[PDB]
This record gives sequence, C-alpha cells and structure tokens, in this order.
Amino acid sequence: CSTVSPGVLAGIVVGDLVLTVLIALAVYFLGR
Amino acid sequence: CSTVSPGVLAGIVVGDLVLTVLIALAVYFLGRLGTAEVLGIISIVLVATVLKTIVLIPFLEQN
Repeated sequence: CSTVSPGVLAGIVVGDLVLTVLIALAVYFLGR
Repeated sequence: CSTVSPGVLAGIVVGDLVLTVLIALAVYFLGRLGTAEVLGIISIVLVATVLKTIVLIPFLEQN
C-alpha cells in the first residue's frame, strides 16, 4: 500500500535532523 | 502494505524527543542567568516540541 508510517514518522526523523543542525548552531552561538 | 507496523519508527519519535532534550540540556547546564540571549534556547525548544507534537498528533491521533 502507500504506507503512511514511512511518511509522517519519516518526517519525524527529518525533523530530528533539522533540530540537530539548528541546536548545534545554538551551541556555537553560546560560545565556550 | 502495512502501517505503524515497524514500531521501531515509534522508537524514532522517542529518540527525537530525547535528542532535543539532551543537547538542549547540555547548553542549559552551562547557562545560568548571565550569558543573556538565553531566549535562543527557548526558541529551539519551542519549534522542536511543536514540530513533533503538531505533525505527530493529528496523524497518530484516532481521527
């Protein structure tokens, strides 16, 4: 079938990646 | 032809939540009223919570 699971859930992994780069950038922004 | 069968995918959802919390907590640890611009941490935590929550609920929700 079209299988929705590999769609929305797939989107969650994508969201995690976005937060990974965004947050990381925030880490650099803070600076040690 | 299947749906929400993987389950592991669900594990991906949980993994994402703890991901934001772990890194966010890492930076928050150092921050302690003084670094200013702390609002940034709140911003990222906001888009994360609403992103998973908004895309995941309407779907995982029973209609």
